[PDB]
Amino acid sequence: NEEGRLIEKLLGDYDKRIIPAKTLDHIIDVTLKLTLTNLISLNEKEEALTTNVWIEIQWNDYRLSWNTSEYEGIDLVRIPSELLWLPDVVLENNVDGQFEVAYYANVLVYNDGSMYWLPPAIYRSTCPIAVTYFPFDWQNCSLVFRSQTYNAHEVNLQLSAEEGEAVEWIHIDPEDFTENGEWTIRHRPAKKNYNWQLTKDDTDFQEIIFFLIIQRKPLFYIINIIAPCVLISSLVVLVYFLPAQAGGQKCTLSISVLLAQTIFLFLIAQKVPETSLNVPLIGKYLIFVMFVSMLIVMNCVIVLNVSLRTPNTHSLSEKIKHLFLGFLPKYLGACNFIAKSTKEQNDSGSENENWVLIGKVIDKACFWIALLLFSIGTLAIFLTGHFNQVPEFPFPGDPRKYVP
Amino acid sequence: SVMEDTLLSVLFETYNPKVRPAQTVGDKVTVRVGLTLTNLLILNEKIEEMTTNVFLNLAWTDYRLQWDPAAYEGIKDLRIPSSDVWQPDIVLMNNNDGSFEITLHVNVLVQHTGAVSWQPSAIYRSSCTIKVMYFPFDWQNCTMVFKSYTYDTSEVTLQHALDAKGEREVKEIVINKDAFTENGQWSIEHKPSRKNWRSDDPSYEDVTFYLIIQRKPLFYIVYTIIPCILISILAILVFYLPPDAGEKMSLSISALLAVTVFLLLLADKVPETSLSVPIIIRYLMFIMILVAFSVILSVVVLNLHHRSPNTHTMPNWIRQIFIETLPPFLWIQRPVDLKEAVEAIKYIAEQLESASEFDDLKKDWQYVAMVADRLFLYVFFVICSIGTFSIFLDASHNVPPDNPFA
Amino acid sequence: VNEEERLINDLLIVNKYNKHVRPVKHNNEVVNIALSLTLSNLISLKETDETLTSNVWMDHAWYDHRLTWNASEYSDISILRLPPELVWIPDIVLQNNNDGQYHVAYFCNVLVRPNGYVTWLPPAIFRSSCPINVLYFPFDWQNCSLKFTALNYDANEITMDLMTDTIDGKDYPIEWIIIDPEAFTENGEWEIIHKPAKKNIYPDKFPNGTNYQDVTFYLIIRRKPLFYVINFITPCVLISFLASLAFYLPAESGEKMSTAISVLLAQAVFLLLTSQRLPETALAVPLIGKYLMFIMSLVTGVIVNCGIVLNFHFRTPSTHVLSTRVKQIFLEKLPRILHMSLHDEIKSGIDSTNYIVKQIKEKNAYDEEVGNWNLVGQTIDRLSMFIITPVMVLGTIFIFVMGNFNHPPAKPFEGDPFDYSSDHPRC
Amino acid sequence: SEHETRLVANLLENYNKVIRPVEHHTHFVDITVGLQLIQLISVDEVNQIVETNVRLRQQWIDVRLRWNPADYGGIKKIRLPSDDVWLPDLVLYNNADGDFAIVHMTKLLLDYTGKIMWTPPAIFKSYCEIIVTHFPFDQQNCTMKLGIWTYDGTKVSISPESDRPDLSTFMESGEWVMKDYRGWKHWVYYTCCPDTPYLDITYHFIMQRIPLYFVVNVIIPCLLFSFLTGLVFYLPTDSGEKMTLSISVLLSLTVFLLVIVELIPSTSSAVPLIGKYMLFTMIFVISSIIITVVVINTHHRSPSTHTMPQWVRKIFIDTIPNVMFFSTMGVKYIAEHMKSDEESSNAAEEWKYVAMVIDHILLCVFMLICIIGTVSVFAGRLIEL
Amino acid sequence: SEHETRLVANLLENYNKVIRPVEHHTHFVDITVGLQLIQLISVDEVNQIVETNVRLRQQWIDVRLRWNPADYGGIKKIRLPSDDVWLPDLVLYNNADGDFAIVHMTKLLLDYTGKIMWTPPAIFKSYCEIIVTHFPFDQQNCTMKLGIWTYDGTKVSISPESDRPDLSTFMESGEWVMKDYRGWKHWVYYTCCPDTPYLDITYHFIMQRIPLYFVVNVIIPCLLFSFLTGLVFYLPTDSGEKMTLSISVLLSLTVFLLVIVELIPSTSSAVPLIGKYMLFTMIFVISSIIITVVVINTHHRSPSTHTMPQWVRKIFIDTIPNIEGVKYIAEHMKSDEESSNAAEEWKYVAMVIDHILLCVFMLICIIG
Ligand SMILES: *[C@@H]1O[C@H](CO)[C@@H](O)[C@H](O)[C@H]1NC(C)=O
Ligand SMILES: C[N+](C)(C)CCOC(N)=O
Ligand SMILES: C[N+](C)(C)CCOC(N)=O
Repeated sequence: NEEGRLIEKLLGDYDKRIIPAKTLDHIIDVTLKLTLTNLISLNEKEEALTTNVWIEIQWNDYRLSWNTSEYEGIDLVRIPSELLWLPDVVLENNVDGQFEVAYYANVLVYNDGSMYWLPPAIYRSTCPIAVTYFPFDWQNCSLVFRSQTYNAHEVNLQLSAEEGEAVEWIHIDPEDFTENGEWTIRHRPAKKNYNWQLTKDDTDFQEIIFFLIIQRKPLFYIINIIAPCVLISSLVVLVYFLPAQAGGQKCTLSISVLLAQTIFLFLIAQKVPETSLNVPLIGKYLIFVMFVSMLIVMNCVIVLNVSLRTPNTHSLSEKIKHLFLGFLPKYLGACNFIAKSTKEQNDSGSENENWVLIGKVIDKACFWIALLLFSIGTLAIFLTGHFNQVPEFPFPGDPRKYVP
Repeated sequence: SVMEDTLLSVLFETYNPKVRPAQTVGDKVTVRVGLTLTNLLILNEKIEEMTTNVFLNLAWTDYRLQWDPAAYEGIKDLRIPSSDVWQPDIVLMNNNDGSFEITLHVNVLVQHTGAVSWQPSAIYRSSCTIKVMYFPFDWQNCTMVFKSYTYDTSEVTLQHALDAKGEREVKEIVINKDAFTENGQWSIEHKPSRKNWRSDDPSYEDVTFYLIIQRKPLFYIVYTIIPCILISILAILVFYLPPDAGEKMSLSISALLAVTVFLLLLADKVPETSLSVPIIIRYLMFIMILVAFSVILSVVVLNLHHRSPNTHTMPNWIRQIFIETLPPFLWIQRPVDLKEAVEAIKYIAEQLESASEFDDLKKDWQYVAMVADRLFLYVFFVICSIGTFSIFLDASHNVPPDNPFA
Repeated sequence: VNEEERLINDLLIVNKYNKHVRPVKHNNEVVNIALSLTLSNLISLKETDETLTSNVWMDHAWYDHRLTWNASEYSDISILRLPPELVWIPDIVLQNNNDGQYHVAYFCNVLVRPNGYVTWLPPAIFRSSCPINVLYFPFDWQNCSLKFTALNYDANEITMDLMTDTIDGKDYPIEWIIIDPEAFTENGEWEIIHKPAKKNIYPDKFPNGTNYQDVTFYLIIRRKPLFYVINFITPCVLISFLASLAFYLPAESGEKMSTAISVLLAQAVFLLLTSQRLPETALAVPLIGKYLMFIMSLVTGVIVNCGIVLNFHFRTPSTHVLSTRVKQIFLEKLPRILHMSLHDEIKSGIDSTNYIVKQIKEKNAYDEEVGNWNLVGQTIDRLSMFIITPVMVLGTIFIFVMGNFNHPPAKPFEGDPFDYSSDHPRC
Repeated sequence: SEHETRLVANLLENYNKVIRPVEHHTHFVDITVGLQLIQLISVDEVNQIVETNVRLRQQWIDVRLRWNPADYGGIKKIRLPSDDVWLPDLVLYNNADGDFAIVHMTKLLLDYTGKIMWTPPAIFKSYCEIIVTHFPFDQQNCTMKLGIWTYDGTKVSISPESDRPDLSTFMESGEWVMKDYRGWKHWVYYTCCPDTPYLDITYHFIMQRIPLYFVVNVIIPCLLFSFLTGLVFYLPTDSGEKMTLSISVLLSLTVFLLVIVELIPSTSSAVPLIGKYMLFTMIFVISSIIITVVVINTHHRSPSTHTMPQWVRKIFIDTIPNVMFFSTMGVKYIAEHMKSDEESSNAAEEWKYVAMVIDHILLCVFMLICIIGTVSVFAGRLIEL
Repeated sequence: SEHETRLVANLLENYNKVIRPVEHHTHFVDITVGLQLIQLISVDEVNQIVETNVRLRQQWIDVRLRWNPADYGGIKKIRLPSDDVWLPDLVLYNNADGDFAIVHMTKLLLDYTGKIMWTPPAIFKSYCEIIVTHFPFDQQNCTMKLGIWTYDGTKVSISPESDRPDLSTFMESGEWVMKDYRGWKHWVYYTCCPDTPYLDITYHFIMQRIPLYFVVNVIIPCLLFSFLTGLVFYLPTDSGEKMTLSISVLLSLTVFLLVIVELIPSTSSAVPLIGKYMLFTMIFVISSIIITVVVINTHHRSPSTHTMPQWVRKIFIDTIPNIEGVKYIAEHMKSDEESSNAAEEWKYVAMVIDHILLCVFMLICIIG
């Protein structure tokens, strides 16, 4: 095998601790190309994005150059990466301590010194979760690659080119790509970025950022959380048709609705990050419906108080009686002692009937008010959750699309 | 210079740790394998994995590590780094995680006759299949399988470790009286050891150490069984409550909710394997069915109580069964201008008489309801008592065998 | 130039230092390793996992005659710092640990003096396994241990022993865990009552087996229960009082059972939340758990009694008779003891009036019977209250006083009169 | 052994582990790869990961390691550390947790003809997309894709040992049953290297979940609460406690919905049958509660302010024959007042009667709906054959 | 380059990384140490552990690693790997779960004058005793204590780079905001080594929690239930549903108290103000339940067996508000009227008590 002689010739006077600069002031052009195989997950609690990628780092090492005529026309050999100098390209925005790649595959080196390294990696990048429109939200995550050791006077990070066109995207490979399910990739641009707060000798002056703009598919959440929550919260307006005559259990129904809404709030908290910069849209809806339910509990207490008033404890003045009976509903739509006892009980019965009529009028009016309020709130919340789509362009000011 | 340094220099001048110590081609290195359990850490039933702290008492003979103590100032034994000598890859093939080899790698002891003895310590997460029946009154049988990963019967011969004296051979897990802490949840009923062979391939041999451990069922009795017994008592009490007091549902469905909460908070203590249903979960199923039927029969009793002759007419068979047939058995025996004024009194007297007959019919319906309520009370009491007693009796009958069957 | 390079080259290279040989002049001689522990921070004690996670500094001291030099011959080198991978170190390991961490976390350099004295102070994060005694939880004190052993050599080759300090010319063993005031953070949940240290020798074993000697550091730590008291005990007692006084609710209102049932549900909730904050061990039932079991049983009895009262209240003469004994007991005796506070047409009309009066009389008799039943029910309610509330209060007081009286022993060991305190060295 | 010591010294003298074992660089190394599944450690549905304990047996011929047994005392097989010889670099393409390749690096058997037989262990925590449509009565088909990473098919060839992975010593899962398992070999062209095909082998397993645990722990209580919702109509509205039963069952179903949500993945590819059954049951409960409030309102409907229409009287008086059950097929002012009271009482009794009739009709229709709904939801997948 | 190859070969041919980089053993190798926070990964309150991502900048002069650029083709920087030169052993004394020292071992910049700058990253999981007195409005001040752990003041003489750690590239946490941050240098004497002062630097960060998440998830429902506490009194006792409402509110408050307990650590140093307020609300709920039971019993207190006290009928009624033709029915009607009047007086007493309790609750809400 001539590869043995070739490799023992190449790695003879070679050490991996020295950047292969031809002369003084010679910048090594290191170019990157990401390939997303599977968007494994977006863990909201840790605000982490776990992705399976193949990273392609390409450069030139003049020391590892030979003559094919002298080695039976060998123009490509694989050398373990541990035996070669590497540009030390790392993911800067990682949640854990994993900076470099996971596998450290072999490097393909060509006769002219071209170095092609394609290691796979599981990257747990960090990205703040904009939870304002959850679950109808889109997340704008990014992977930032820098050189951990060399600065802009030594290496030159660049995007890969194919036929003069620089690859400005993440290059989803049709052969080995898998959809994530809940997350769909709307945009995937790539861009070289500078800081301008550091001079070009600080190893953080230049970065290469791969942006993943993804959109959550909310059918699962709509079916399993929002729809049950709306259906349960719609029962709080049903309380106004229950009788107030020490039955029907208005308070029990309203309190049970409130408790169910609290359970749904806990369920939401069990799926939403603790970012605390903004309150989730579903969380805002839950708070709104809980407040409405508390107000309806107040209304039930007041109606039970009014409809159970007796002529003893309360006096029904004519100003209130006429107002709540003649105007609003139209807008809304030895026998001597026996006779005295019968009349005195009938008067109390009539007063109780008037009070329950007042209670029913209040029930109708407050039912219409609460129905309108709940419907408007639900429509507003789940219509501003809708009409919230991913921006048409990846970077908003730019007119470029960043697609193959 | 110390004679130990010279002895080490002479001993390892050409020694190669990568070659098996065979005096002649075709010889087998007999490796005695024993186990010393210092602490059975836990037995996680959720992942069916037993983690323990052990010492692996390995012994073999290396003919190259021989010398004459008389020529080295009486050095009869040496303690040398484990990585400088050959060693069998005695690993736990039964490990649940990826850890096969040793954690500690203590120094190996070599005698002047070549007898190498290595006793490295390790933390082993072995894979133990969990028999779900009878939990939490269970008796698990967790095996730890040790063998050379790379050497088969044609190269090494696994044997049982010897005792402190060389004449006796140990066939069981050695538990040091000192440095051993008994687990607060499991008790070691049997700890045998055995050499295992698999037929159809005469190149396989294991040393398997069996831990037959019996669970102490406390923290399960107290925290699940007794509260569920109290809930069952409430479910029985549901029937003695009168239908007129509107709290039969508030008690029965509350008991049902309590049982379901017990289920959902016990779901994180039982294995997810579905070969069978554990005794405690089966008892919870029984209690759920009993309480649900209590709710159904309470609804039936409430429906019977509020029936009226104006709305319902009592069938003949209902009266026959629930008036003069069952109450004897259940001891619920029933104990036993002037012209206008005249017309007014007669009408109200007739209305009172009609109301009295109506009340008599309504009381008949309520009596039927009460008789049915008492019958259901007795039936539920006997059914609950019999079921609970039978379930816990067969749970208590489950004990580990006497002959481990090694 | 620097003389340390020449000194190290002479000590380790010229002399052919072998780090795999005991620092002994000749065999059949022991290398004594002095051992000490310093508790920088008691990180946590997880009862569910039964683990003690502690931050310690583990000091070793010994002699290495090979690492000896003449100070005046090397321009007065007083101390030397050498990496552990270049010199022989005794491998002292924590034998009882839940995770596979036996050695120290960081292998700091070792300090050598011209007489051959070598000292090593590496830090460590140790997760030791100590059983948790939950008998008096949360007013409980735990007794955790850290056992260090030498598994690379037997007692005939190296001899572990406690490090010794010198006060006014007399040397005393440091038989306790050192707590440095400049580096120590109180846990805030556990208070160290006793911190002894012993060198254990097991005569049943042999000196040549590495099971012969141990060095054990004990931490007896008392839990400060204010957090657990405030956040679990007070709400539970307050809720139990509701079931205690549920008897005061009248039977006419259809909410007598509901209060007791809800209190029982709250007690079960507290029980199942407490069960998770303690190990799954069967050695003993927790004090708080036992109290809650007693309270739940009492509340169940209260629910049964309320059901009995309701049954006695709504029974009617149409179905249930009023026996003489029931009256003579409940209507009179118990309330005294408990100090409870024309032509034929007109003839038909007269007969109609007679029937009206007879029906009124029957209704009055029915009303008096149901009133007697209601009074019997109220009497049973008062009796149940006066028999249940005091026993509940007494049980709560007794249980919590017995728990609060649980104090750690004055001495850390039963048979040892000496108190392993830093203020009273034995010398 | 002195003979084996000499042999190992001689073999590992000019041997370079970097270089492939081919005699000529034009040739290729054909590695026979088989995977045996010792144990299915777990199937995490929420994270869509399968943890499996496997042995990745692989055999290949290394010419540089051959020797003559008669020279070295008749030794025909030795064992060498895997770090000393050239090793094929198998990588698990689909991967979520753990390393992509073999990390344990156990010893390997070397035959005197150069036949290396390296069988290292591994734990594959491989990503695999689960179909949650039929939960819990689902079968998951998912794979492990192992391939040579840095070498194309013209320099390193991988070949399956057999048509199916070896499950001779496979521990019974206790939660899944292996309906089928098979490995397929693919020549795939990637965008990196369009002119050379890369070889890989995908071993796919079909695992049918045993549903006994999930059924007992989740499904049975949900059926019980659905039955109770059907029952709630037989309760008389006069006793109260009807709303109590309804809300109790609603809260129970909410808790069980939370429990189920904690189990299944959040993917939206297909709605689980358990999720749609929960939604159906919750809609059932909401409809029961709404029509129950309607029944309660009609029962307590005032006989004075609400005159009973003629059509309701007709319908809910002639419906009873169609249903075969237990239902029925000063001196003057006091008299006048009580006559009016009894007339109003009878008028209210008419409303109570129509409410009872509606309750019976709803009870029948809701029992039928519950039975039909549960059968339609579950028998679709329960009938596998 | 070939010049850099020769330079690296010559620098390390007789270089011993064991020995300190000092010309004379009596001197100290001064080290400038600075911290650069990158992201506050987490603050686990229950375990009191703060996980941060940091970069530890260390600069020192290595005399042996000096060269003349004119000889080696004008080269002035090398960028050597750290595992080849002497490295100061900075140890995080507060470690709670993780490594005490640097484990990444990245490359370091090496100037031609011997100056070395090394900026390794690290994930510090340090111990953080959290003051839980205020919550969820707490302010946490916990430090990172970096020492040298092997040498004393006359050997390495550590020094701080700047008065404050560098936060020029700090990613915003979202859950916490940085109020202040500063590093202090200390000379400490330990029981090990009483005659030699060991140097260290403690960097402390003051983090103010953003309470929006916890406010929404706890305080708002707790405030709703606390407001529902007072609706019991306005609820008539005739309707029932009074004990049900009170008990539901109490159980909700207990559940939220348990949630708060799960959130806060189990330390007994101080009771959280939110926990104290929750306990006080529970006390108020219990008192309201007791008063409600008393009011229910008063409302249902039949006069057939219970007489009406005189002082109650004074205060709560006056001061706080401001032969077959026998007529057997007339006398019983009069007696029933008297009993109904006494029962109505009981109803009025119950209503007055309810209104007084409602006014008390309204005053409490106003003052709160
Ligand atoms: C490469 O080989 C060819 C043919 O042998 C020769 O002409 C050419 O000069 C060689 N180049 C180098 C750089 O060796
Ligand atoms: C095989 N593949 C395409 C997944 C990775 C190839 O990487 C190289 N060529 O080294
Ligand atoms: C001083 N101290 C305790 C922080 C470190 C001690 O380590 C030594 N000097 O060996």
